[PDB]
Amino acid sequence: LEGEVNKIKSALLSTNKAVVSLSNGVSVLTSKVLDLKNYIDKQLLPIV
Amino acid sequence: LEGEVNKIKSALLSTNKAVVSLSNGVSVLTSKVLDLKNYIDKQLLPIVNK
Amino acid sequence: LEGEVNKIKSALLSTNKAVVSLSNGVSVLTSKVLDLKNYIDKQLLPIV
Amino acid sequence: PLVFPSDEFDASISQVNEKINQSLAFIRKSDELLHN
Amino acid sequence: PLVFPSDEFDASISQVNEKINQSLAFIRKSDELLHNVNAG
Amino acid sequence: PLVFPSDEFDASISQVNEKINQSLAFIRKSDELLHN
Repeated sequence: LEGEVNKIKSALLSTNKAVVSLSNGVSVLTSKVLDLKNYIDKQLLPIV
Repeated sequence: LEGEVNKIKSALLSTNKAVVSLSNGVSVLTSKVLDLKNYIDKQLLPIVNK
Repeated sequence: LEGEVNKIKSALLSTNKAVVSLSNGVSVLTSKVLDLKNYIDKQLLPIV
Repeated sequence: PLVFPSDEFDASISQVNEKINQSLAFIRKSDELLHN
Repeated sequence: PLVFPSDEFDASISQVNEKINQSLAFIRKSDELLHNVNAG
Repeated sequence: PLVFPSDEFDASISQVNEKINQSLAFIRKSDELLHN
């Protein structure tokens, strides 16, 4: 039991890193979507 | 171990909220991306064309 | 305490499936954002 | 005339929401067990 | 003047980032508690 | 002239896919432990 939970504690730790990783992913993706919107607004439109 | 089977419980609960939050964040990001696509498709292209 | 730990293990297993489900969704969203960028670059710009 | 691939695009965005939904459903089942 | 729905777009994007942060704040708390359970 | 900042955009999208795969890996280990 010390062990069955032991794995669980370490398992939750790895699950937490997964979320931090996906978050960093979503964070970069968000900046790119913002880049597109800014590109269309400030670059493309004025010329369209 | 008792008081530790409960700690892990409170931690998982926080981890679950972490996922709910990120999920809502992605949900809104998804709708903005669709927005971009619709703008190009229904607003930009028609002018870039006629 | 057995099941207490056996409940938590089952929850964590659902949570993990939650993170995988979200990751797959972000993966797809990422390819569509790439698609938008390639459309603007390869198809739209050359004509503006 | 340019033609945006706007039908497969909608379909893809639709599957993204389904996965976001599945994600939430799984966390719902996780919180349930924990509350039980 | 076509006009890109910019103000609303930035608002949503700001909402996305605010959610990413709250997500990481929840994870920080989960970790804090897990490093409180026992040892390495 | 119009010059899309393409190479940076592509590198960032690859960084995103990298973070996604890392994520799946951390989960793959959490599941492993659980099944042990």
